Amino acid sequence: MEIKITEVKENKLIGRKEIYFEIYHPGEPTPSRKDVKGKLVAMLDLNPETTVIQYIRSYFGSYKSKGYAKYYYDKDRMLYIEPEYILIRDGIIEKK
Amino acid sequence: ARKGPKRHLKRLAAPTSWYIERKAYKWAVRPRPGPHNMRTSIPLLYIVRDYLGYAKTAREARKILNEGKFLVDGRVRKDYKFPVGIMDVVSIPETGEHYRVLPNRIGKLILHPISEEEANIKPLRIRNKRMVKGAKIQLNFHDGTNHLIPLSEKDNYFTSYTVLMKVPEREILEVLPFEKGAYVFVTQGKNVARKGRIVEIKKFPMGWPDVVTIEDEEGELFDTLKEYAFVVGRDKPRISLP
Amino acid sequence: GDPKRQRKKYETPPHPWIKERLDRERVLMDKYELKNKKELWKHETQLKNFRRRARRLLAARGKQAEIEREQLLARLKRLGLLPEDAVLDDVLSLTIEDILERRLQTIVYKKGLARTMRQARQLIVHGHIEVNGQIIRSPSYLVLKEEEDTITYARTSPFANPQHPERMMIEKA
RNA sequence: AUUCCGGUUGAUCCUGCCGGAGGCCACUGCUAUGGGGGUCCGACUAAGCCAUGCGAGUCAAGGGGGCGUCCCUUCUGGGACGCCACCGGCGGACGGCUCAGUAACACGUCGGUAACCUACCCUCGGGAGGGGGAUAACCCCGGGAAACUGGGGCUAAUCCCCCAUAGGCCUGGGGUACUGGAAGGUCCCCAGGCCGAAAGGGAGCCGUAAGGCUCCGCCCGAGGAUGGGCCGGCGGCCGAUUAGGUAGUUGGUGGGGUAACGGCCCACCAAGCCGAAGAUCGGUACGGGCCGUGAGAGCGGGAGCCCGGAGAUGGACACUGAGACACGGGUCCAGGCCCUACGGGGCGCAGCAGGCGCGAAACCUCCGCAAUGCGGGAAACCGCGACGGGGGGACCCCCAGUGCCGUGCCUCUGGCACGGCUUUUCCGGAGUGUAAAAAGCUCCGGGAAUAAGGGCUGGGCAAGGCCGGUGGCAGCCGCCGCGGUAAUACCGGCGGCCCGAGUGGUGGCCACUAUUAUUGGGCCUAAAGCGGCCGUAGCCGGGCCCGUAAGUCCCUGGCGAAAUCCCACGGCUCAACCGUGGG
Ligand SMILES: [Mg+2]
Ligand SMILES: [Mg+2]
Ligand SMILES: [Mg+2]
Ligand SMILES: [Mg+2]
Ligand SMILES: [Mg+2]
Ligand SMILES: [Mg+2]
Ligand SMILES: [Mg+2]
Ligand SMILES: [Mg+2]
Ligand SMILES: [Mg+2]
Ligand SMILES: [Mg+2]
Ligand SMILES: [Mg+2]
Ligand SMILES: [Mg+2]
Ligand SMILES: [Mg+2]
Ligand SMILES: [Mg+2]
Ligand SMILES: [Mg+2]
Ligand SMILES: [Mg+2]
Ligand SMILES: [Mg+2]
Ligand SMILES: [Mg+2]
Ligand SMILES: [Mg+2]
Ligand SMILES: [Mg+2]
Ligand SMILES: [Mg+2]
Ligand SMILES: [Mg+2]
Ligand SMILES: [Mg+2]
Ligand SMILES: [Mg+2]
Ligand SMILES: [Mg+2]
Ligand SMILES: [Mg+2]
Ligand SMILES: [Mg+2]
Ligand SMILES: [Mg+2]
Ligand SMILES: [Mg+2]
Ligand SMILES: [Mg+2]
Ligand SMILES: [Mg+2]
Ligand SMILES: [Mg+2]
Repeated sequence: MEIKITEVKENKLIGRKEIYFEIYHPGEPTPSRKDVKGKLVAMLDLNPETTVIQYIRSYFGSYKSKGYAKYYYDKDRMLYIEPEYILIRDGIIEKK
Repeated sequence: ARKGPKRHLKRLAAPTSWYIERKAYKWAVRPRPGPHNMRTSIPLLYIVRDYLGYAKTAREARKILNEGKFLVDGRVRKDYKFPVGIMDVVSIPETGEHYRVLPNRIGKLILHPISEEEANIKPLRIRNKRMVKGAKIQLNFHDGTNHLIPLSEKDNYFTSYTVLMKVPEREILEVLPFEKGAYVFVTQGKNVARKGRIVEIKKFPMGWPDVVTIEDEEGELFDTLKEYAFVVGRDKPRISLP
Repeated sequence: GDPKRQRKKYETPPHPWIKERLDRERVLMDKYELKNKKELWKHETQLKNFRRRARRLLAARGKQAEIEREQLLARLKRLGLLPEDAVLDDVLSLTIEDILERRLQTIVYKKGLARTMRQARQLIVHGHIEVNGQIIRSPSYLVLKEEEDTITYARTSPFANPQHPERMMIEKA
């Protein structure tokens, strides 16, 4: 898979950066969240503990997928802002 | 409403001046009573969430508001139902930006970027004027607010004049009269968002409102209601307008 | 009153058994390998609507009429149904055969990607054809002129290999 | 597509009605592979009756308590921490459901209120001084079959009550500061009265303390905002085998009452008020945006979504509150029904599911507050059958499948035999998707495998002059017409035609229909000119000159919500659908 960064925007009020990206992958399954996160943190030099993937979406007859992720500068701000379900679904925390 | 006030608002019945997707959901925010009226303002949640995009959901928009990050006319506003209207200034100091709320050529509300210096002043059209106890004068403005002046000043203010006010201190610094040759900006009606100079003023019997003729820059003359014509300068604008 | 109801996009014949119309429509159905009458009727309706807009715009005048007049011409040349220097009167000489030639099934057969109309339909339905980098599985899709020449085999298809047995038989024609 | 075709005679041309051919809606026979989108599903009969669960809460930063884990000392305690209920505050008048009543200022539209109310919110100008009081919780004792409910003890508040000041309202006499088109309005000065505020409360730090420094709060006045009340002009059904109707009726004067104007209600004085341009009475019905159909002019409908109105088994009437004479609050009568230890006590799903009854006619007693919003809270948050997510259903619309290619043979359309190909769909897996699941989407392994019906076959009207039965019997027939032993028309076989995941039957509206006629019909002989004439209203009215500007034409201000309709561009693979602009 080949990843292309479309936009990186700064949100100082929330204290995060919001990242939109595309993945090109003809003849392959939709990439997993773990692989995308590893590639993204390598590509941008992020602490992976505060990197959350909002979504990965595939389309009808396409060889590429579109994705959205967020990166917080502070762990406590992430736990205070983000909903519980997305942090569990991303393996950041454990479901009780 | 069979027995009491309405507290809800369907999206399909929302005001026509908002930028809102009318079929995406069932409900819209019912704005709280406040400064402007329903036809000339919009709740602050749509500014934070829908217009600027600083938040994705209502819950995190409320957390941004409660921490005190948004200023309206120089004052902290935390209520997500607060109405924001024509000629207000929206300020974000943590990002250092400022906007003036103004209507479109189609009659919809938009945000016009301005300088930091110009953000200190708000023009206020004089809607009504009255005597008050102690024999003083109360001025009632277009955004619902009020000011007091002494009886010696009674000849320097009349209805339809504009007062430039320093906010949030609320101190007068200039009075702009309504007369021929003044510069005006239209705020409602078919000719909304057009601007120019005053040529003539006409009156009628039995309480029908009075009408004004205005010459634009390219030299065309058009008419509108007098109360739709908002004075903004002497012969040049005193604020930045698109 | 009553809320909106979604309406059919095609019109049915005023009489089901007229000999001349039956013969004409049977010839068209055989030639373009359409699946049923309603499909054909759909395209007929499209043509009628075009003509009805031209008839109304000829007898109109004013400012919105001109904008509509140029929009109709622009759309017709974007679909490839008129040349670049056509005028409004040319709208009234369009035939049903002009529209059917723009079907993705027909265009796939015309370019030589299949040997027969039926094979072109199966190639489209099974997902072997890409249009400007996108896979589309509707044989009735009307192809714009600007994307007509970027129509190929899908890059993940078995047919995207010049040594495939079925592709060589297609090329032998 | 601005359309015709069959039927009155031995044969002909007319008038005229019936039938055929199209679209949409409700019930229904037979038959069904996949997906997507949407404002679809107990409205028609019964606004009939309802078992069970759920559909409205929230605040510990308003206040005294109960109990638990720990820290300092503890005889005793003080702290911190975390649950419980109670007092107290705000909300419960919105949202949701249905269309019974109503022919009316109910609704649409333009205006008015100088004749009015408004808790929550915004701005500005000011204020927070002094006193008193009970009571829930808690402990003692209880009653009653239960629903409920009694006496004694003790206690706090942002609970309750007083005093003062500010303030408010009425009337009389002056002055003219304001708005407005116009002052029974606003402002200033005297005078006689009546009504009459407030919580400096709470939380956190700097405080050795003294006191600051923030946040959330309390009361009065002026204006706005928000939500309403009231009024006027204009507009939109059927009946004369309903012609006269009204007597607080219509107006006036003087009062009462109301938030407020008003015969809204009284006392007194007059005779008015409506009506053949259809009063009154009777019939039917919630109004509009819109929807079906038609070349258009028109004709028909107004369940589903939005805005307005009304109702909570039928008929009456009140308490609290800013707002109700209140669907999940109170009272009486009427009519059903449930529990009783027989003394008594309770209940109406036209909320979501679910049951019975009625009928031709309509679904799961599921999951979630993650999104959109509402109420409460300083906030993090909490609740919500609203809303969101799925389950059932030939609801509507959009896009597909039930194979493809080559070479041979046949009756050459299509069927069969060989050789090869593909995997939409199907079966089993990984990822993504989701609040969690399911669908959907990207990949991998298997394999043409897993997938066609309904109606019709004499003319109208596309399609057989073939075969076997029956024999005016049975049967068919929208209409015209078939069947009486040699039936192209009934029943069946084989063929053929139309449409196709659909295709037929029954009932309704529009078209057909210039069989309702303004556009646009008829009345000598076919339905149809009053037996004749005079004249009231109404409609229709001769030529010229001058004036006006109501009708009429042109230009320009303020309006006629959104959704729905047409066009271009853009986002879901295209489309249906959704967004941005123009109309
Ligand atoms: Mg006025
Ligand atoms: Mg209705
Ligand atoms: Mg005869
Ligand atoms: Mg007929
Ligand atoms: Mg019922
Ligand atoms: Mg209630
Ligand atoms: Mg209610
Ligand atoms: Mg009546
Ligand atoms: Mg009215
Ligand atoms: Mg009327
Ligand atoms: Mg007092
Ligand atoms: Mg009076
Ligand atoms: Mg009714
Ligand atoms: Mg009606
Ligand atoms: Mg319904
Ligand atoms: Mg009932
Ligand atoms: Mg049904
Ligand atoms: Mg049910
Ligand atoms: Mg709050
Ligand atoms: Mg024939
Ligand atoms: Mg029949
Ligand atoms: Mg025979
Ligand atoms: Mg037969
Ligand atoms: Mg006739
Ligand atoms: Mg006669
Ligand atoms: Mg006469
Ligand atoms: Mg004359
Ligand atoms: Mg005129
Ligand atoms: Mg509209
Ligand atoms: Mg696209
Ligand atoms: Mg498109
Ligand atoms: Mg739209």
